[PDB]
Amino acid sequence: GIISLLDEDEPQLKEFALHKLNAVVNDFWAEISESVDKIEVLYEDEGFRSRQFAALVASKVFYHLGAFEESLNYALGAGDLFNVNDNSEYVETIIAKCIDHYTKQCVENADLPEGEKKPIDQRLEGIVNKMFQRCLDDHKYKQAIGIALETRR
Amino acid sequence: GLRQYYLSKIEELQLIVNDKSQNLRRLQAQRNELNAKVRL
Amino acid sequence: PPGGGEQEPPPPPAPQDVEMKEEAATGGGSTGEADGKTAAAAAEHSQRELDTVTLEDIKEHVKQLEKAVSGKEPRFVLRALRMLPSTSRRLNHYVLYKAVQGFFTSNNATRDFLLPFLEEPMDTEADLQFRPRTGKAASTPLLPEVEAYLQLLVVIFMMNSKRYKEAQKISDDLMQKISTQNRRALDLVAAKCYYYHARVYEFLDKLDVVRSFLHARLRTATLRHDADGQATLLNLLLRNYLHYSLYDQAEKLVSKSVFPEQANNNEWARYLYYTGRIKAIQLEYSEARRTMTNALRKAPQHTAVGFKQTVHKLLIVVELLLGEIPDRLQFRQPSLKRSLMPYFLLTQAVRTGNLAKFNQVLDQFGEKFQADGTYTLIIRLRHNVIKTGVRMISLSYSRISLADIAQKLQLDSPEDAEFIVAKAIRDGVIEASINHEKGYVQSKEMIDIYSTREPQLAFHQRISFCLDIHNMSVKAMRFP
Amino acid sequence: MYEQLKGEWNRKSPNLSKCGEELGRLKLVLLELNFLPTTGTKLTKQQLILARDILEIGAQWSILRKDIPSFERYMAQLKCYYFDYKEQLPESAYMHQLLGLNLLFLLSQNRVAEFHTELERLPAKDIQTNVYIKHPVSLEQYLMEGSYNKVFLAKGNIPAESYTFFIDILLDTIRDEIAGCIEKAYEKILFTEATRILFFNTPKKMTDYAKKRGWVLGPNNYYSFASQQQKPEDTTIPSTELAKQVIEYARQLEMIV
Amino acid sequence: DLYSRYKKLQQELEFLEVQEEYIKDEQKNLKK
Amino acid sequence: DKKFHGILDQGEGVLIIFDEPPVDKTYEAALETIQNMSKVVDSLYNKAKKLT
Amino acid sequence: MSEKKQPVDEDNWDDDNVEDDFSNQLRAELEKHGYKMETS
Amino acid sequence: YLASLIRSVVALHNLINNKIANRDAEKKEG
Repeated sequence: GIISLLDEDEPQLKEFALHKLNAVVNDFWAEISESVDKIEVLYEDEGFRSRQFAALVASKVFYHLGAFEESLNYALGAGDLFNVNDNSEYVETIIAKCIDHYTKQCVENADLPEGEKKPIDQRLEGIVNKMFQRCLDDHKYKQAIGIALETRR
Repeated sequence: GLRQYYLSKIEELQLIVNDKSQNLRRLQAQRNELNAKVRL
Repeated sequence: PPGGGEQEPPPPPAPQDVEMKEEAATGGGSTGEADGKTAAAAAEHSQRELDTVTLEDIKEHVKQLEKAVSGKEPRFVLRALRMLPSTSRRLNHYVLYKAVQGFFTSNNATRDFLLPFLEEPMDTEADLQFRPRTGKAASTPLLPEVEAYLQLLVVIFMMNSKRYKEAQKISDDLMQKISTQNRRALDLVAAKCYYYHARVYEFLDKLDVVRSFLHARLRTATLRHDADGQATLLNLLLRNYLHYSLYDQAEKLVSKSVFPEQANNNEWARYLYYTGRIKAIQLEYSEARRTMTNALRKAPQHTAVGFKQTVHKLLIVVELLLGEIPDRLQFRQPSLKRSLMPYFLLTQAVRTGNLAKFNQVLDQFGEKFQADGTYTLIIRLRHNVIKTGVRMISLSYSRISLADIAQKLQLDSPEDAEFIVAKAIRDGVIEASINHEKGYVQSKEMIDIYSTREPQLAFHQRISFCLDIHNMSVKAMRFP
Repeated sequence: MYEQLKGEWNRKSPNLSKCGEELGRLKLVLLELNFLPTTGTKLTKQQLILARDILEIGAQWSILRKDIPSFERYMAQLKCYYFDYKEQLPESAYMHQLLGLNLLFLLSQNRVAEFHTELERLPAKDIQTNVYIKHPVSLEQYLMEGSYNKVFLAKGNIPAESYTFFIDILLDTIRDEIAGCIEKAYEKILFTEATRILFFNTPKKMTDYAKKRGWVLGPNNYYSFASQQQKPEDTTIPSTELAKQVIEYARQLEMIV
Repeated sequence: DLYSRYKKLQQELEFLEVQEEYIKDEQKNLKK
Repeated sequence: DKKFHGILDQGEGVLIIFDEPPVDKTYEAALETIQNMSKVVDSLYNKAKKLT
Repeated sequence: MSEKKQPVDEDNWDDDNVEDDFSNQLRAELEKHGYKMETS
Repeated sequence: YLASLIRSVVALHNLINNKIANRDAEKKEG
């Protein structure tokens, strides 16, 4: 019962649900299958101040179920609390389907920059120069030059 | 992290190579038998 | 000493005869042709490793006096195995330890001496980058420790030997796993040690933090290689998730890891069976019986096959649930005949219309069904007994009283004998009406079923099917 | 020892000014420790045996006030507690009467799939022992076949607790079912026979069913509309589909693939 | 150089997809 | 004895007489091919199953 | 060969269908006919 | 349905006619 902690209207459980969503982050990623709205409507609730953290554990369930764009769109909506989490062997799958979705998106933008272009999310490109910051620091460049053709930027 | 993803995609793109060439290996030999039938 | 000195001295060298030809040919090959040039999609060292698991399953039985295997470990573990000019002395070291067993006495490893038999990958310039050696140089001692399992103050020696292989497993997951098949040839060494990683733990230990490590193992799987890493990490994911109540079944529905598209003909065969029981246990009947059948006709030609003693039992559990029944003893064996007689007596009751005949089985063999772990599907056959019977009676008798069918089905009540017939029509077993005022249930006689469309539906399933196998005979022919 | 609760829980306090204080008391559980199963400190059970006794009685009054969405909240949390392999009480005087109580209400919830996946958790506690859980699984067994009277003989046999709200929903899902099964191919039925096949003597509830569906109110009569005549004699529905299929035969017959 | 591994094996499907079509239409045309 | 075919009634003695040569040629002369072809696949065991 | 990773451990057919019908029904039905004459 | 049933058996007899010319030349020729 970690899914039904996102029910109540009182605000004092809202900062106790973030006390009780991070503790249960380890194993039971298969049980949030039936809690899409209970993340998303409670993502739209202002009481649960760390609304983006609900999208962190929502990014944990849909890899375990294999809805790879649903983990991707919820890694987009997980904000700074996903931007702070990038040193993992979990996260190297869902920062990276992003780049797969990113490198084909701006191919379509390099085709037609004249009108009806798809809206750049600026979190879509917010990690790409941030991944280039790793290329600015970790001294590997034969992979770094290769995004810069494939990014169409 | 980034390039970590890319060696997934080189190795399953290669899975199309080993059987469609195997289809072509089957297919190209069929023409050579049929062209040997014609010229003879 | 005469009863020793004629029956003990041939157990050292004649295994030394065959162990200079099977894993020394594997060590002569899979260090220089797995770390070396290549072992391609058509390799031999995997099937050679398939030859060096099965032979040693029933090879060793004894506690190894005369150091006949207890002296093999101080031989086979002092191995650098770096390159040919430094192993030309090691080709002498295959013979230098032979007189150590013969001229002198070695250290007889009897349940205590495995601790100075594991710490050697520092001794004389050994490495772990050559994991086509060291993953096999794990498994060449990691198998015969755990092959007998011997379960008497040994488990920690099996554990620390796995820990050194788990150290090789982390270097597998992180360090240079590409085109050397460092993942591929050690995904088998992952998979084959997992069954020795489990029967330790299914005997005396826990089960579940390995599962999160297996999720971390499934993490890097299909993330660098999409061949035999998607396959064996999911049957070994399922193997106690079925026996547990954790979610794990609707997860596997929407999971992308359903198709690894190739799993070497024996792990692929049971793969359709572990998920074949999942649809069986959560009420998906008609979809299950075709992946139960497909999980049967892809298995090899062994005789002591006690899991096949289960799939032939389970495959027509769900077909009793659907109505169809084949002859189950059509391949009856001296080892199948005793494993069928309680369960064959069950389907004897199903083809009959008697009601408490089901009860005469479920008290006689109610304990046997819980040993096989199948009772929860057995308990619901009474819905299928009564629909078999109401089809049986309505087709035989045309105008039968409803106050006669209950006495024949020993229903003890005519007042719900109308009511099963109501659910027989609601399900659609029999068509015709019931004179509830009188009491007879009349049935209409069948009409021209020949001039109905439905035998073409018996054809169109099989017209299109028989053109497929003619196409598959074309697609599989012209390889030359 | 941080209880605040041991005075007004056994006696009935029906929807009084306790439940908001009770949830605020369940708030003061959550400041001290999470209801994470606490794998360490097995000796400390006051967060485990004393705190869950609050949560099992918290599910008990969740049915008496007709609070259905908040009822499955507490019972799912109790399922995540007996999942723990840590040694607890094996049961109490409530665990049969609460776990099988979820079995009896999910019976009413019209989801038969979760009715049968419970059966992993207790293999022997259904037939050979635990007769109080034999009664719900034998009930839905009796609902599976046509048997209706043996179902309401089990409405003469309620042994454990009241089971009131569950059998009254089990009334309603049987009311439309007979109103469903009055619609088979029957003859005239007078206003006595099918008047008493559910329960009722002679209220106006029969007109509430006789005007809902057919079988028209007449001179002691239920009129039979067993026509089933309009649908047959279709050559066209094959002749669209088969003309597709015959060309589909010729695709994998001549054209090399 | 995996982006150089991608072009060459994008150039593979570039080059292989036409070949399997190229002998496929011979099959009817040699018969004709 | 099938020298004539019909039916006899017991209540009042009514002989409903009917006739049709139904069909015999189409099915059973195509049915025996199937058991001929079954023995061909059986004879495939003596040059394939033994051999490769 | 013959690995099978172990997770756990005419003359015949027509009479089995005939065993299904009279499984517990009048096995030696020989002497009831001697007793059915005076009853029926 | 009879004629398509024949079509599967004939090409299967052709399949062994290629497995007689595959295995019985790799040891002979190489």
